[PDB]
Amino acid sequence: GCTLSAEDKAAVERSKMIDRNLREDGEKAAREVKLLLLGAGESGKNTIVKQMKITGIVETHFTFKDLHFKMFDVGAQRSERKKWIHCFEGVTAIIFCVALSDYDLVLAEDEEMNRMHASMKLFDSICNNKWFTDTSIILFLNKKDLFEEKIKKSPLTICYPEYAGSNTYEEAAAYIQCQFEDLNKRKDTKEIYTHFTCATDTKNVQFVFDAVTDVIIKNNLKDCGLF
Amino acid sequence: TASIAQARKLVEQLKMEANIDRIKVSKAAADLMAYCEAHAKEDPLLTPVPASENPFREK
Amino acid sequence: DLYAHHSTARIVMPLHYSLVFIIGLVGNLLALVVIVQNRKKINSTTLYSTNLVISDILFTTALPTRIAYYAMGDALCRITALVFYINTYAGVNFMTCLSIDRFIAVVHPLRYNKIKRIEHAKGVCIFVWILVFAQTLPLLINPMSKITCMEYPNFEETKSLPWILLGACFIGYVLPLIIILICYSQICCKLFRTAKQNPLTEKSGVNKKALNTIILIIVVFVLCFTPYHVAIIQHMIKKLRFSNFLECSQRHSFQISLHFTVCLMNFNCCMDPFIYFFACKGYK
Amino acid sequence: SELDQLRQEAEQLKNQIRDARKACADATLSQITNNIDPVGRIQMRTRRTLRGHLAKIYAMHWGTDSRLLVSASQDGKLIIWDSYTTNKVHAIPLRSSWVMTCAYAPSGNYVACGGLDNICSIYNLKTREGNVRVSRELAGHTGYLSCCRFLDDNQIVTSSGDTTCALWDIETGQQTTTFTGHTGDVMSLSLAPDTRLFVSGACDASAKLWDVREGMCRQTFTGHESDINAICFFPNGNAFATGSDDATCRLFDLRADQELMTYSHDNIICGITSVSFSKSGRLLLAGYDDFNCNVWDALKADRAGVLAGHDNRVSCLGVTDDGMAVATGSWDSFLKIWN
Amino acid sequence: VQLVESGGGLVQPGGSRKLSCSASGFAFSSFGMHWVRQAPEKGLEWVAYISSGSGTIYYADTVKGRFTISRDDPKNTLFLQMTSLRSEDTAMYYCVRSIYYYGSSPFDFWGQGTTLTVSSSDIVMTQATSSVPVTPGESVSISCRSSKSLLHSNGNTYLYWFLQRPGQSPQLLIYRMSNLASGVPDRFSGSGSGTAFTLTISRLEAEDVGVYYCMQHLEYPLTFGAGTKLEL
Ligand SMILES: C[C@H](CCCC(C)(C)O)[C@H]1CC[C@H]2[C@@H]3[C@H](O)C=C4C[C@@H](O)CC[C@]4(C)[C@H]3CC[C@]12C
Repeated sequence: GCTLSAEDKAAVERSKMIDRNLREDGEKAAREVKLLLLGAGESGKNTIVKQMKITGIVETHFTFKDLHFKMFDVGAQRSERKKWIHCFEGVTAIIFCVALSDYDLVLAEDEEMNRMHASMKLFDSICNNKWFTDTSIILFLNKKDLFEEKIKKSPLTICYPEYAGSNTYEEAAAYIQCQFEDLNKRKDTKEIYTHFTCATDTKNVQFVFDAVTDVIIKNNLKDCGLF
Repeated sequence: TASIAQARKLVEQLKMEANIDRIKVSKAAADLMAYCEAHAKEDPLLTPVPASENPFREK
Repeated sequence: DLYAHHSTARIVMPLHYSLVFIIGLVGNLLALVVIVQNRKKINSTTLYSTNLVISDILFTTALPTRIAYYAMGDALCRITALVFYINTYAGVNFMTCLSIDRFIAVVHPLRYNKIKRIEHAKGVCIFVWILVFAQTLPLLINPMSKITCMEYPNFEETKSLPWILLGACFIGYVLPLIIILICYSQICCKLFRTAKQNPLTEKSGVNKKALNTIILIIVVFVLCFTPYHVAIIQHMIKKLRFSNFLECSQRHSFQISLHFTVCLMNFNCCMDPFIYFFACKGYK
Repeated sequence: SELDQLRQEAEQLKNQIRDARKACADATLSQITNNIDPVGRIQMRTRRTLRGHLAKIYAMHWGTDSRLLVSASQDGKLIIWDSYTTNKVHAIPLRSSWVMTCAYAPSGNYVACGGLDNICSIYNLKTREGNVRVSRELAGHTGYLSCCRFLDDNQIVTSSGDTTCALWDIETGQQTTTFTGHTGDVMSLSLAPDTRLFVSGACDASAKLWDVREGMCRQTFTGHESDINAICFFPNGNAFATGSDDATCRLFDLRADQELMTYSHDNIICGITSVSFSKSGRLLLAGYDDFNCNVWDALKADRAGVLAGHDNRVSCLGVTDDGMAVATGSWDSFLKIWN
Repeated sequence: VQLVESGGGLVQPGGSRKLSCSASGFAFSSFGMHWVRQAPEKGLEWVAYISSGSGTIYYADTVKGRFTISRDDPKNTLFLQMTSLRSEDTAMYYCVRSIYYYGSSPFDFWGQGTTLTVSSSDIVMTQATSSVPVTPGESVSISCRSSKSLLHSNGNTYLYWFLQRPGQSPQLLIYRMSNLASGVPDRFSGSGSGTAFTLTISRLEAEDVGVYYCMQHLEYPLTFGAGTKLEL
């Protein structure tokens, strides 16, 4: 009838069972959230991982409100970024940790460059990347508690010589957030959520959950065609 | 210091790479062309085989 | 004289129907090419949208033969009566099942990714196609003899129509209407619930566009399909309460009403690609 | 100073090497292959389409029997196919879904993989339990492991993104030789047919011919203008073609020590991801970023054909040891076997 | 790898029983399993088959309707439930592991078998002789003739050579007429074509004495042979 021998039919049975297992595993994987965790060196990524109840890629799993998140920290991967970022093309969100006080600090051997300029250079390189044309970004301006002391001591004229505001935390934070979000060149295809954190801020996971729920519903409305 | 050893390694590597007997491009190209010619009869992608010998067309 | 208004009809009807045909052609071939060019989208909603635009394209090809009897002639009419009357209703079920898809994609997305695959989508497409096939088949095996080819009075006889046309209108319009309203009401309710819950959804306002598009689809479907079917059901219930018949004024006004509302029931095909272009954001 | 002295010595040596290379180019390959008849047109049709992956397929490798395939995808899955009947013989779940390479052993017993975790996993296929266990996990690289090739059932040659390649003994798990000398990220390997030499191309516009026995960089070839993403040896082991990120393949020669041929087309500006010769070496198949694979007449630099059946960027290619078929993996989660 | 059967003993004719094959030491959920019985003297006869999951279930026509196979994957257990036994079912029953893919080695492991005593078209395969005398050190040749051409169209011939040592379960020796099984010394070789097959053994040992069976895997029911015996 089908000209297949007995072993051929049994091999096709094995193939179909493998297909079933692949489909079930893919369905299990598609219901998880994948967050790529980026940022400059010593921006407070490890602080964020400690806050959220948790060599090569450091992959951290955690559940919250019946939603499983997998956070991929790639700061340990010291190679050409443009050679492996394209494998993170299908993540749902890019968490981006930026230190706030770091506007008045320099890390690397290059002592002339203020490291906030390097941080927002990295932000501009990631946000406007051709692989992340529609992958939403979740900013995390860390250590806002230590930012106030540096505001009292040293204004934004060091990092931003074009500073117009006063030496108050609210105006400075708003200006920094505006400067960051204006680096987006894809404002229609991609949203940028911003949140000010600290060491004791336990509302971080709540903000991540809200932003991820927004991105998932927007993706579903895009697949429906409604959006 | 540190860079002196790296420069020494690079110079020794280039010393090892400078002393190689290179044949003319004529002879190497002729060998490549002769290999491509002598095995043309045994290339299924180059010379298409009948559908009876193709194990992918038997359905 | 049930065709006394042939003086004004030969003015209004052909210009309008030709406008319908040209707008449908230009807005549907463009939609088809921007769908097949975007070959990355291979989900079930893509399949239903393709089936819908193919059905409406076939209707636009079906229109220039039916436009013949609008000015003052073989049995070919009957065959045309097939390719006309399937396509619009071939639209309807699609406009239903697609909506179901959208509902099951937004509220219960896990079951959407589980059971609502490409395989089940193709299966239910073939199911819908054969379901409309079997229902429109008896129209092919009926002659439409004379002076006017597509004459519903020559078609109609009180033997079996008054109870099969009500059921046909029911299964064609009333159940799809209820399904569309249920699905889109659930979608809107879930979007409102999310807007109440998440602050970032209320801030960014991603759901307002979806709300506008949903209310637009609902109002265009209702305004397009309601008058024809409510005229049919109203005439059936009037036949019930008025058992006899007068072809001077009552049936004449019924003919004018039906010939009027079929304009909108086919005009749906003009607004449908505009719905597709308004719904999707970046392809317009 | 001593630093400037050594640098001037190195520059004099580079000038001597360039002068010796120019002293051998008495003719060009396009001048010797002028009277040979052209290949003609090559229309190859998709014979098989292997579905089952749910994400980008990043690498593949034919078995030595020209029938079985291994294909690794960032679904997290390494599937072993029977290419004659499209049956999935095996499906192996990886511990880290960020795989970028795979290799099928030349005996058929083992299968390697690795990726953005700096660890090469050796899976055993033929066990008494019918299962597929992790026979070994070779660790020691400090960058992403870009390519991987079985030298034998006991020795393997890896190349990672920390500017180095290594030769592992699988039975113990230690680097018996570390090939260093590159300055950019190493992206591809290609063992010689006589399995005593191998070439590696970096993100430095440089390929290097290493001797696998001693561990010394025998020769260094430059000429590209961007990163090198794929290398394959010519079937006799005396030439190799490198595909680069500047939309250019280049055929280099080992004995002549020079670049022989440049395969480029003005309508092509997309980077190359995969290179593989045919069985006779007359065809050079190159997978591009513009969603198709071009088939070049390797002796005339003409473009003999196009394979344009994919929807996304074309990842690793493969030509069977029989030369019967050409398998093409891509980012749209489908393999396509052409003939 | 271990398969242990249990549930034998003495049964009255017309009764019922349930044989249980407990598996230990392999991925039981992925192996097709067979029940193969052997009469007190008559040689092996295939009984029943259960697939990798719980797919196709085949039965020998002589036991269709009376027997049924259950399979518990989470407990690694096979079940042959027998109803209305006859005096033809008194036999030793072997649980047989077999996995099917490209290049696989089916029928490779046989359980120890349990004894069930009961109180009081088809590819027939013929082995030429019932017994041939041997001396340790000389090459021998065993023949097996099929009734139908075992050479399938896809290139494979589907004949299997098994050896049963005295008082043990028969192990696999050759699968698909050429391929040795893993763990078999390279003294045995298989050859032949169509409906004529030969197993040629090199220098014999005291462990090569036994009974050699041939089987065909084209279509169910899988029909064993008579069983050529060797004597020292
Ligand atoms: C052709 C006639 C008279 C109309 C005369 C004019 C000139 C207006 O066309 C119209 C009148 C009512 C129509 C049906 C009605 O819509 C219910 C559906 C169910 C659906 O599944 C399949 C199509 C079907 C049966 C319609 C077929 C055709 C019908 C009979």
